[PDB]
Amino acid sequence: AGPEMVRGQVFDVGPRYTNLSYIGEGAYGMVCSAYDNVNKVRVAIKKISPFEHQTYCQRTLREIKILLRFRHENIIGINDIIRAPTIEQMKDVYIVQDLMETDLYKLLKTQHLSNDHICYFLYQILRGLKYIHSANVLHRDLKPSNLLLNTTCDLKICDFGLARVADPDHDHTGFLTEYVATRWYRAPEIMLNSKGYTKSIDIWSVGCILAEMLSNRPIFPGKHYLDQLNHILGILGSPSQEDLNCIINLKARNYLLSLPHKNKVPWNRLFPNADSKALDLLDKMLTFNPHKRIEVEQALAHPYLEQYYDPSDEPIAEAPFKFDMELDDLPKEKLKELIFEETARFQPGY
Amino acid sequence: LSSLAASSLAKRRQQ
Ligand SMILES: Nc1ncnc2c1ncn2[C@@H]1O[C@H](COP(=O)(O)OP(=O)(O)NP(=O)(O)O)[C@@H](O)[C@H]1O
Repeated sequence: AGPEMVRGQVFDVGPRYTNLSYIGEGAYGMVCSAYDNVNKVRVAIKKISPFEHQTYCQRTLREIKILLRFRHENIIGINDIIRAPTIEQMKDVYIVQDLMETDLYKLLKTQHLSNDHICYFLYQILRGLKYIHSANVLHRDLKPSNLLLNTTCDLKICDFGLARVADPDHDHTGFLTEYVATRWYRAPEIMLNSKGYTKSIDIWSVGCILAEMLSNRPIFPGKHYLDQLNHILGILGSPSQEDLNCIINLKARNYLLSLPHKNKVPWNRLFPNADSKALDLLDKMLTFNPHKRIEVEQALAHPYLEQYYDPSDEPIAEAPFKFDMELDDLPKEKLKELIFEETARFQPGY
Repeated sequence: LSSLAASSLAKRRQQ
C-alpha cells in the first residue's frame, strides 16, 4: 500500500509503472527507471513539478511538444505522460521514455574512449542534429549530460526544455540569466546576448563536446561568461572586427576588441594524440564567427566521418516545425492549461 | 562499451 518514494519524494506512477529505481537528477527533473507493466519493459520516467514558475512551465511545454512530434533513432522519444485527471489536481508531470544506460558526462568522467568510439559518437550526434535542424529547430543546450547512451553504444539526444523553432528572429529574453547547471558549451554569441543567432550555436556546442571526448576535460570551462570568453580567446586567438559582426552589445563589443592580443594555439598542441582529421573537423566547428562555422550536412560529409556517412539513411523532418503560439509571453496559468491539453491524449479514457 | 560492432547503426554501415 502507498505510492512508491524515490530519494525522499513521491513518484505516483502506479499501477502501470512499478519497482522504481533512482537514476539521477538535472536542474529541473528527477529521473528514475521503472517497470512498464503494459509493455513489459523497463523505462525511464522524469518527474517535474513546474507549475509555480513561469520558466519551468516553459521548459516543460517545449520539451513535451517537440519530443512528441520528433521521431528519430538518435533522439529520445516520449512513450507516455502521467498527470492528474483534473487541472486543479495536477502538480506534477511524469514523462516516460525509453530507458538508457548512461550519459556522456558520466562516461567521460572516468572512462577512456578509443578514436573509433569518438568517431561513431560524433557521427550519431550529428545525425540527430541533422534531423533537429531540418525541422527548423534549435536545441540550444547540447552538452555531455544530455547525450544518452545505451549499452550497444546507441546515442540519443535528450533534454529539449530549451529548444526553440529557429524563428530566424525572435527575442528570447531572460534565457541568459536563467539558471542552468553548466554554460561551458554555449557559443560566444549567445553568451554575449546577440539576438539573431542561428543553428550554428548547436554546432559550437558539438565542437565543445568533441574536444571533451578527445581529452576527458572541458575545453572552455570558467566561473562565468567573461572568464569563459577568456578561455575561448586564449585558444582560438583574438577575434577580428568581422568576427564580432554577431556581437551586438556596444560595450561588450568594445570590451572584446580592447583585450590584449592572443595568438591561436594549434589543436595538435592541445590534443597531441588525436586523429588529425578529428582536429580538422574540430577546427571547423569551433570558429568564433558563427557564419563561418561548418553546418551539419557538410560536417557529416567530413573525411573524419566517412566510414559512417550515408545520406540515404540520415533522415530529415518532412516539413519544418512551426510552433503553435508564443510561449514566452504567457502567464504560468495559461502554460499549465496548454500542458494539460498537450498531455490529455495519454489519460486512461481519452 | 563493446566494440561498436554490436551497435545496429554501425552494423548497417558495415554493408
Ligand atoms: N531516458 C533516459 N534514460 C536514462 N537516463 C536519463 C534519461 N533521461 C534523462 N536521464 C538522466 O537524467 C539526467 C537528467 O535528465 P534531463 O533531461 O537533463 O533533466 P533536466 O533536469 O530536465 N534537464 P537538465 O537540467 O538540462 O539536465 C540526465 O543527465 C541523464 O543522466
